[PDB]
Amino acid sequence: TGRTIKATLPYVKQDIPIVIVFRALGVVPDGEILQHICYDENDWQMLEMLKPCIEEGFVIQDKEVALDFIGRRGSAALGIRREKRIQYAKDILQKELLPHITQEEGFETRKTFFLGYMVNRLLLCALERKDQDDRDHFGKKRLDLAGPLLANLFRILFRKLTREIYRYMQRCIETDRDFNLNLAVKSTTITSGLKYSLATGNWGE
Amino acid sequence: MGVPALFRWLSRKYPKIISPVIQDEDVDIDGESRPTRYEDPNPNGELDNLYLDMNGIVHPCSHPEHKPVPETEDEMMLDVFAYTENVIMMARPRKVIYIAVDGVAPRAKMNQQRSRRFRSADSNAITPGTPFMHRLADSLRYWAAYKLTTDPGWSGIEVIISDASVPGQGQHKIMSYVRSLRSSPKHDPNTTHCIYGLNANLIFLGLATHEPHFKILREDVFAQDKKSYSLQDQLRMTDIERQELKDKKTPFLWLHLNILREYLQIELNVPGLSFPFDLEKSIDDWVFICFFCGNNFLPHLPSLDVRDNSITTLVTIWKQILPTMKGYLTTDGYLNLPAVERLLAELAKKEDYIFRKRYEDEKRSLENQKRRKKNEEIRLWEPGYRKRYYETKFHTKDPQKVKKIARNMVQKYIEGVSWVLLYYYQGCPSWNWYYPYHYAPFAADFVNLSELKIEFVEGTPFRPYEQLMSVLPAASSHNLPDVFRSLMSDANSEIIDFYPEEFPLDMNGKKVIWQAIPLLPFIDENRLLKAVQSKYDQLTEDEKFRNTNRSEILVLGRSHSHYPTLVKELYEEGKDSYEFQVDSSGVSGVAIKLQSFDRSGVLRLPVKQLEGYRHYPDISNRDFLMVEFKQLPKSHAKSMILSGLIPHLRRLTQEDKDSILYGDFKQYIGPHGKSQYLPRQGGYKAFIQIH
Amino acid sequence: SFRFCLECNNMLYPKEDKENQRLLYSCRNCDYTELAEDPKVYRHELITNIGETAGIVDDIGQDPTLPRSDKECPECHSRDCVFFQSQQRRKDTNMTLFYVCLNCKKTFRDE
Amino acid sequence: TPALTVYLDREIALDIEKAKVIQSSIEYTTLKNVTSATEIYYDPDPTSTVIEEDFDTVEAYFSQSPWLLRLELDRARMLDKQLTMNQVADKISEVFSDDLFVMWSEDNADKLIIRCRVIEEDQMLKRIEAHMLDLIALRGIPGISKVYMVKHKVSVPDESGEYKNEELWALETDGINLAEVMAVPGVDSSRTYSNSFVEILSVLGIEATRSSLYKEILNVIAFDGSYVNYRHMALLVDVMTSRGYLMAITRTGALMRCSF
Amino acid sequence: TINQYKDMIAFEKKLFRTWAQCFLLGIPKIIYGFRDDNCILRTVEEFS
Amino acid sequence: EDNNRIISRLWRSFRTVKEMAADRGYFISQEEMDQSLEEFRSKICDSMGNPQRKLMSFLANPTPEALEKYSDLGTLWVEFCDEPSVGIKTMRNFCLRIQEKNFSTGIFIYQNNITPSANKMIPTVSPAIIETFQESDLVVNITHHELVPKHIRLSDGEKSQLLQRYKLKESQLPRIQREDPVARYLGLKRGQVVKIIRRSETSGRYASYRICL
Amino acid sequence: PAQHTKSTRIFVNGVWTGIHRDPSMLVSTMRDLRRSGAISPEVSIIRDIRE
Ligand SMILES: [Zn+2]
Ligand SMILES: [Zn+2]
Repeated sequence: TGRTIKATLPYVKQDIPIVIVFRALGVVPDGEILQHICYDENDWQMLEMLKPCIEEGFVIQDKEVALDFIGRRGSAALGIRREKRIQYAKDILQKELLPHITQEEGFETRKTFFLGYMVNRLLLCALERKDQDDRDHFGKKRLDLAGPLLANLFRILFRKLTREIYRYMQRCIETDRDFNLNLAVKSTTITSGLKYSLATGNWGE
Repeated sequence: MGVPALFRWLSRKYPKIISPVIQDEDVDIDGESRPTRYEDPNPNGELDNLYLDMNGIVHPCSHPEHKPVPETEDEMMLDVFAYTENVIMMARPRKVIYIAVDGVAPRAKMNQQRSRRFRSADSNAITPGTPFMHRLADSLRYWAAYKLTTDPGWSGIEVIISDASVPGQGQHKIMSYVRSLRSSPKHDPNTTHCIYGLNANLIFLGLATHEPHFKILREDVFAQDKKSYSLQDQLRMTDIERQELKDKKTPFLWLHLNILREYLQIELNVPGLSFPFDLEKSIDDWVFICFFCGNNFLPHLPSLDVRDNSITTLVTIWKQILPTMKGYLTTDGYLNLPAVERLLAELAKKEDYIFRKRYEDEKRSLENQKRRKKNEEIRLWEPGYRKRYYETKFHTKDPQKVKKIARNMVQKYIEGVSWVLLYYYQGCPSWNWYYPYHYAPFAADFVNLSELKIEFVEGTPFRPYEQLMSVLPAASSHNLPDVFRSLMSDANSEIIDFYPEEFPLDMNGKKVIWQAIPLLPFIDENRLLKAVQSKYDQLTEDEKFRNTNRSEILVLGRSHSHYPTLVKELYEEGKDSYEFQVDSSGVSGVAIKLQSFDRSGVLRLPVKQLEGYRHYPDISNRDFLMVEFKQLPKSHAKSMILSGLIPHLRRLTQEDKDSILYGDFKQYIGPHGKSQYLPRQGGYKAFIQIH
Repeated sequence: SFRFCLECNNMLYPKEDKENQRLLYSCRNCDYTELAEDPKVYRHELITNIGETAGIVDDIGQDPTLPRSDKECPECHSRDCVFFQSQQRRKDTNMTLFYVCLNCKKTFRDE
Repeated sequence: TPALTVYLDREIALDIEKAKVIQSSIEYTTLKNVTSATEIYYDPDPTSTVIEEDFDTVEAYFSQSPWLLRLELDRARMLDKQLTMNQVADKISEVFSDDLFVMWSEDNADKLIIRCRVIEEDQMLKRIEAHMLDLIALRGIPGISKVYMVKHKVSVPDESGEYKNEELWALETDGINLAEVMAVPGVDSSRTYSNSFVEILSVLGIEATRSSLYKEILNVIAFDGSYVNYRHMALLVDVMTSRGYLMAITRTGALMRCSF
Repeated sequence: TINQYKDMIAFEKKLFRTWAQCFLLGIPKIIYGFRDDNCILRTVEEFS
Repeated sequence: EDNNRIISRLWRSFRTVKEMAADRGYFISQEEMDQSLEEFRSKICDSMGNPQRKLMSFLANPTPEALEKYSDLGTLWVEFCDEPSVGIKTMRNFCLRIQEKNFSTGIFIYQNNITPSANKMIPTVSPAIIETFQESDLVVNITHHELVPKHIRLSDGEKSQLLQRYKLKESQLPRIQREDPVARYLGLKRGQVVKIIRRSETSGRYASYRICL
Repeated sequence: PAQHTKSTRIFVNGVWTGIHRDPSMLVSTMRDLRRSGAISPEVSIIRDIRE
């Protein structure tokens, strides 16, 4: 029956309709949503393509109820209730939801525009106006060399060293003695991790 | 009086509580169509406790669609026996079969059933104190003994009989027994229960018990395609169509109250509360609201209507007003006066809007029937309706008298609602209190609730013959004793005014005489008791025995584990009384050795056996045992879940939860999982399960 | 097609008023309702052809990958134009070409 | 690739006109295969209409819910099925009796128009339109998407007892419905063959299933020109059909019990 | 509360001590209440 | 029109039923076998052309040769239900008739479907055997198909001789299901064995045997 | 979007950053800057004119 469009986001248990997340980002009216998706009012076919999505996404009206709706399915525990479930949903929308476009407030318009662009591209592909993307296209592929791999491994090892030195400082403050910071850190962590990963080829701890 | 619309309301609001009850056909194993042995596993989930309401079984006028018509009481007894084996076969309990019979209930329930019997009036032979119940008790006793002695699977079954002599309302005895079990610290909190009843009110009764592992068996009302054609032409069909009342296995339904508990947890969690939201207390308040909307005790409120979704109206009202409260409306059997005062005040503000809406709804309905096919004139839509109503009902023109009567209405109504709440949560608090008026007041009258005082008088259960003559009308004097007949129908009696042949009928703006107002004078206890005690001395010994209340009976099998211990104590050490507490069967109470019971005697069927009805052979008393039973002493029982309560598996999956907020399957019955808590957030189990 | 709400900026849906026996457009995000001037409610045709030229741009002339023909342009009579097949990727799309002139900046067919 | 091979009668196989008639009569055709345009209009007046093009038509017909469902067909595809629009309207009426009032234009109309009314109703009208488009079947055996004519060369003895080649006509149909095809008059029900041996067993029997499966395996083996002795394939098909039903070629002791 | 691998390690180090304490006196069951950095009760778990 | 097609299909079903009865060892007159479509229409269809399903009901008796070969071949009755959707009074009358005049096997033919009540009621006509057939399934005689070799039901003595010759148990023979269309056509029973003569490209003729499940 | 029916969207490293009116001079200048060495030679500049 209805040809609905849904979004799969991290840290949720099931898909969410596009109108729901659009309301969650902070655009309530349908006209603004259509203006974000569509770019030509004469394209009535694409306009009615998403009409089922418009009509099914009606029980959600404003931003707060959308945030409650998305936080309801956001896995985690139960009993959080609205007063902080809305905060958790806002955090899920801010970080881990398109982190590359932005990670700070005041740039949600960019996120809405990119989401509209993605939905428009999907609709153009579905309306047979553009060929589906070829996943064999070598121009849309990358080769990780020693640089990025060593960078990721060093990031992991350095956060491990940071946690270890934080624990050592917390333990040493209780004794209240002047630490030299030279015997505090264990240089064997980074060296051992890098040596093991390079020797065995199993990338990771 | 009870409404299946409440069942309709639950179906149209919470449809996931319904299951169609797998009919226990004979099991075909390796080509053998074995009749379902009672020891065979139940394909409908095992049940621990099964409480029977005999008012739903032995009561022919409740099911007059077919033609039982037993000319002899033998046919009645045998048919009731067969129905009992059918229901216990399809339910298959394992621990306790509480056979509960109606007795003498408190005074307000006496008024309710007095109205019921007056409008109802052998169909009328089902009433405690009559010889019909006298034979019924003995017949049930013999049937229980026969089943315990004969069925190999009934070794661990103990049958507790509360005959018509024992006072108490039918389901009230189950409630008292449940509270008595709760009062024992050794009670098992996971003991699943089930009550075979027809009244929808039992739903809330389950919520009264605060035992989530509770279910109700009912007849499938939605699926009767009733026919009354010739008795021989049903031979045409064998599978699709049969005689739906005599030759077809009647379908049933199961109402699981744990799913309803999960629901009421969902939609009653209102946002922005000054105090933490408790699902227990909120459920108690919801049951309170359901009782306020209408019950067999209190009269009909002139603003709340069940089929007009007044339950939903009050749920919404609670939703708006709870954020402004500092506490719940009621707590563990007692009322919080300010909270209920504020809620009634909010409904008073909404009263004018509700009355106007009812006026337009009535006019639109009348317009609809126009195209589809004591002088009234109150004009509730017009202003001044309260004054005209009070002038019509009371014929008193004094505004001060009306105001004082309204204040007394408020105080008596608060006392009665508290009485009903304590009656359903803490056992009977008063056997003598009754509501002293025929009508319910307006919510606008509920002001200054903290000033009013609450009091009760416990008293004693009424005499069976006194109660019979207080409940039997002049048209059914056959069951009433001939000695008191002169006190009931003779015009020279000092209490003849209590039983007028013709009484005023108050329609109260209703639509069907089923829910009309039977305006009748209230019974004066003093002169009535004096008159009945004047002629009480002329009764015979059998009549006096039938006018004497007694204690509970427990019947136990010879092969049962608790039988040798009871023998070794009572019949060897000579101890007159013994204390149970918890046992292997879950029963608890005081055991008295029965002297009337003969150890070497033989128990014979009190029913003339009829051929083709599985002739009952006589069985000696050597093969079972019977004791006098009492419960633990009455105590103040809290309304909260017990420790170690294991929840079931959640039936809802993110669909009903969203829909309610925004406008076989037998695995959801038992205690799924072993932990009484559930993992969440950052626990060890939660973190292991999530990743 | 369809209209938007004048103050709600919301989606309008058709409905009937029987006191007047008429068709109107209404928004239940609001209470506004306006006179519908067309009894048409829905269109669906199984045979579709639109999407032939698709997104042609005035900058298509400087595309180096497109082949350049020598066809005589109709109105400006130029002898320099590019050509390309239909942009619709439907399975039964015709192979007839569209010719865009580099002088007058317009497209024409091969008829 | 479900497929049916249909052999025509002796006199039909030598003629192309009767064979084309049979092919037209067997090809499945539903409402969607002929309908072109579907519309929903607001038509409050029962006697008259809002649409100008249907004015005289209602005057030709008459002489409720106001929502009207309008159906327009394609003339070429309409005539290509050798049907009449009148019997199409009759079928549309009889599938839903008189609860859905239906009227049809004249056969000579420039536009083939069918108007339906029922006696909020947008959603039910849409679902009824979908049901009409997806269920209303006009002509043909269900499950037959396409039929192809094929010329077959068969060796037949002459009056002198000499074998000679002869060219006849037959049909190859996408989709499998063996019983209905065999029941069609003008079709040689004693020689109809299918490449789906499961429904061959469900229709013909176990022995015919063995024969058909041997034919299929022989075709697969001999497509490239390789030769395999008949006895091996006969043994394989006998193993596969020995139990009275098809058996797919696909996947106790205490010492082994303790060894596990 | 638990949010990382070191959290399981510390929790099972505490679990060993509490299990030893219950095993000494023969306590058949153990119950934990989980608190965050704000001393707010988060979860309650039971073990044998 | 459609009425002519319906009458033709009904006549084809009647011819297939007669062929099955003849193949089951019963005696059918040559005139009954050679009843043309026009004669069937004249003797069955009325002025408006509707058929009379009660008229095609008939009684058949085994031939003396078949009775000698198969001693268990009793009387056979064939009835066609008038109603498209069968009313259960039809086979109620069927059952009481079979009981009252003691027919061995009765074959009931329905048009669209039979309610499961009658389906599980018809086995209670012991010792008589009742078999059901859909009228649609009887349009085409599948026994005349090229891919279907001839099946001949073996007598008890022939079956015993076969088992002795091959030194077999009853379970070691190739099996055929009771719901197999050929088995339904022949009216097989459990334990009975059919001989199949089959064209073979290595020996010309081949003989096989299949025992009903 | 109503007035910008002819504007060309600009993507940097896979994220939409803005729109431009005349892209021919923009791409010419960017290509000239990359060729002159002002921009890193490995920076990919692509102008897909179809959309
Ligand atoms: Zn609006
Ligand atoms: Zn030009």
